[PDB]
Amino acid sequence: QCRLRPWLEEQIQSGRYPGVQWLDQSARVFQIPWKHAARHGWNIDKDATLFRNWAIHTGRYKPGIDKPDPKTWKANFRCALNSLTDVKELQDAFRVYALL
DNA sequence: TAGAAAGTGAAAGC
DNA sequence: GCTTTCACTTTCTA
Repeated sequence: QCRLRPWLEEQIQSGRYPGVQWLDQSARVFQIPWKHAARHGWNIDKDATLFRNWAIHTGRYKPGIDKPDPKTWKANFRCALNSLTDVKELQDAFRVYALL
């Protein structure tokens, strides 16, 4: 309910993170936007929200008290996601995963 | 074109 | 149940 997989599965379905969405509802496949922060269009508030929320959710980021750290948010999220043994990255700017 | 700023997996950490 | 660190590897933009 508050672990990465149920939390992510929930974030996906919310449809509030633009770009985060299902590609197959029944094999449990979804994509996460993965824009490079060094890119021209990139901006903290539209490309790092999902990563940021994961930090808020796990207490790693407290808004107002901490200085933003999207690099860390991105890397923390990617290592927590990769640590899950019941999620797979389909190595086919996005990343595509399957909930097993 | 280039180095700085991102980004990365994997082992070590709590 | 993931987070941090580490020793490198990438993506940029101009």
